[PDB]
Amino acid sequence: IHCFENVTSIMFLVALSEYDQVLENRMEESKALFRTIITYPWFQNSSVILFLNKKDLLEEKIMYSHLVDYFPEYDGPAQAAREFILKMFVDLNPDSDKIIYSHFTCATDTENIRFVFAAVKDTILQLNLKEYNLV
Repeated sequence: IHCFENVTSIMFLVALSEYDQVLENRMEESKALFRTIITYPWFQNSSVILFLNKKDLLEEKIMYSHLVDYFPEYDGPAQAAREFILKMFVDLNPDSDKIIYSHFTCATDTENIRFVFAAVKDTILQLNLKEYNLV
């Protein structure tokens, strides 16, 4: 009964650090069931926007379980894991009729009394420290 002609926006959450629990490569199964949605006949629209949360589960799930444990494609020199998840999810639609907007909802994204600005301030502190060298 969920009938509506124009859509132009639907929002499903694609989890970012849930790529290890299958008995076969459940993240590849999710990315393969990504194909029957955004290239469907009456789901054909302007664009679709996908939210990838749990970004702070990256450093706590990339060390003991590296990204190549189930995906034999990642060959980068870590944010490269989530960038590779984004690339493997955006290289699915074989048409530029649907531009894909990708948003990485972090966990520090519900309170902004300079809080994300404080993380930026610590990052400028580290990136200003690393400019120095043993002269």
